[PDB]
Amino acid sequence: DSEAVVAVDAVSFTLLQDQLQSVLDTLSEREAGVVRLRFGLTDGQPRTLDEIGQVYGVTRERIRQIESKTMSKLRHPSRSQVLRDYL
Amino acid sequence: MLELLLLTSELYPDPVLPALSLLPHTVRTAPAEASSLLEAGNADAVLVDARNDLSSGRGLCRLLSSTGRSIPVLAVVSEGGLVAVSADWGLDEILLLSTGPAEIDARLRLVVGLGKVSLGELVIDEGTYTARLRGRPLDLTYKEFELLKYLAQHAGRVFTRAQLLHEVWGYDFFGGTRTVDVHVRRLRAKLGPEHEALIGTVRNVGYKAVRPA
Amino acid sequence: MLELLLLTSELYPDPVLPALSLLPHTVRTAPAEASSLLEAGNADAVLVDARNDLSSGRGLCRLLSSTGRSIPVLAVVSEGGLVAVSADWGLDEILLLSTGPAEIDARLRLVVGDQESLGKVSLGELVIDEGTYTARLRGRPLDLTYKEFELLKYLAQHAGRVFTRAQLLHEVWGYDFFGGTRTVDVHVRRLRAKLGPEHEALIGTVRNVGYKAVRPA
Amino acid sequence: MLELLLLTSELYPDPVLPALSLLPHTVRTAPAEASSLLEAGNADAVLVDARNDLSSGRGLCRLLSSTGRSIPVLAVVSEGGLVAVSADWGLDEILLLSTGPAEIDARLRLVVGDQESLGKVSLGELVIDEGTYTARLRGRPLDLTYKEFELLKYLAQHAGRVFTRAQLLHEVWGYDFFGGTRTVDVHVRRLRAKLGPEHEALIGTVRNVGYKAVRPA
Repeated sequence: DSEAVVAVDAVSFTLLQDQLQSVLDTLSEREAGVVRLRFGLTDGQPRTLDEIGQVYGVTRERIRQIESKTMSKLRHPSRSQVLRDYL
Repeated sequence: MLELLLLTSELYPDPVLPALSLLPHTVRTAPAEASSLLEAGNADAVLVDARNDLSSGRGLCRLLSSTGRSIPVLAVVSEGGLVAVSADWGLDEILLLSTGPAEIDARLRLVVGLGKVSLGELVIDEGTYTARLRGRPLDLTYKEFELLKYLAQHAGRVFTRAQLLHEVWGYDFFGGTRTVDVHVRRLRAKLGPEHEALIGTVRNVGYKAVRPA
Repeated sequence: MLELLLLTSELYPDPVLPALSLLPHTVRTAPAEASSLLEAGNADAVLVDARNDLSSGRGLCRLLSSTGRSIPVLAVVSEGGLVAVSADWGLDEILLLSTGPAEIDARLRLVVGDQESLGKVSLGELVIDEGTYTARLRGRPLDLTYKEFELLKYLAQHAGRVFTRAQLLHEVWGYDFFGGTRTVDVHVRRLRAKLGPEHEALIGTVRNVGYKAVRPA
Repeated sequence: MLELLLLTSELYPDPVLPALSLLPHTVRTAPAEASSLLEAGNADAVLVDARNDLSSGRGLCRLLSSTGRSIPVLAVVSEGGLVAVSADWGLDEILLLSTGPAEIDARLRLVVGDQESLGKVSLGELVIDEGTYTARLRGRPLDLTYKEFELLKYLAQHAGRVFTRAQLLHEVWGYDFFGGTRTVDVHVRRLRAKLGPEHEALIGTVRNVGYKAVRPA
């Protein structure tokens, strides 16, 4: 049955999703929420930066600035070392 | 005359290289990382251990490479591992464990005994932080000089702000700042109407430094 | 691999470099004289013997390192005369007599210049250098919009794969504007134009699936 | 490192003494007359081409080895002219034209090593005598603090060179007190308290990044 759950992925998928909270929360909460809807993970719709302006009251370019603020400081291996085991 | 650095976890120069005892060139040892750049001071030579671990030595020479201006960087392998030895490591020589005393000494004297080039109609001075273009006076402050130099140094290599923050900035990165825009506009205006087409914008991805002509 | 002119008044290269016969390098041999400077031509690298004559070996390595000689120069010396040889002879590399054959191949590759081309994508006559961001055809610059190039490179980098419009929307039009498939056809219509019919064979279309690229013969 | 003057009937340091070109030393050229004795200056050795002129070469040695010429004086000669080289030459050392690179290196460290200063640099008014660990700026000495004197020279010897305080951290603090580099700004004050407007501009500020050293004109 091709539709079989490997059941290592599922447990590991929960672990992915939980390391996600543990990493986002260790990051700023504004940014954590920004990405939670930008990729629309907790929801069904990833968002563009001008939808975020209403929910977060700031110019879309400022979320352009925050996206890199997330990624680069994430790009410090400290976040990467604990997440690179997830592949 | 020289100090030699071995980026090795063998903790000893003679198991790594037997001839290094017969030469009075003194060797300090550090573990196999790139971070051991902080370990080296006035040492004119640094070697990467690649005898037992080949791709680790290739990566450490990649990290230890020609950036500035540059220090003699060496790496030592066995004989069957000589195929992976290429120019893409970042080297001036190759050493083996079968290399002798006079051989090691002469290759070291070859690397220590070349000059940076920066022409685009655009005088670039890596140490001087000085810029000229279509005239002696081209005032380049620190942020736009390395910036422009990176572009001119990578003429045509389409660059995006994300790519500049880790190179032109440190950086945090304090990215998505648009400060490249005002920085490039200054570079556009300061460089004058002529040579203003070298730094051209390619949309949605950033800019590239058009070569002359 | 390398056409190599050896500078020796001895007739054979095997007293000079004994391992050199062990490789497929074609070793032309010429006397240890200045007139061999005219016989350089298309020699890949020049082999100057200074195992014995270090003074005239210095002269010959200076001669092959003059103002307009880009052919890389090797001083082939003894072990007690390596310390007489340095970068003054116009050199980048030297070879001992007990240099091994894999060592000969490695140091000859290193003295010539490995040197793999960057993100230089190639699909038939259409060769893309994403670096400069040109999908030049047969050397002439080609002019696509920002999306067409990334559309094209994706297919160029995935030629043969049968993609779908819905599929292609994601990796070309990102996560946005999620409707309106026909943006592909309107763009494809331009792609197939600015490619030219001479190489629309690259661009393949299957009904009910979409578009693809095909490697030409 | 060391400066040499080459008194010669030739035009370049290559035919007269070739292993100086095998060295990273700096060798200038001059004719073999007495007026070239006015071209030595702050050098460390002066080497007469006496490979052909032995009588006039020894005369140039006698004018070079006179009362107050503190630069150690040298000649280069052939092997059939060494028999003329004796105590009546007045030379310090002798060097064959066939001498090696490291051989001339060790002979130069035996003949040199007029007490030319090592770390005595002078940036206009800023006369940084590191042999005495004192810097004269407009004559009057700089009574900076112990670590203030270091910072000033690291900015001085890097004239025109802009760096972030972290890079300055490695050259002033090194591996200590990484965070809170503000005191460098206060240490700039401790520099300007002892510099004054005559050269208070010589330390250029770089807002948001750091500072820089200005070359006086």
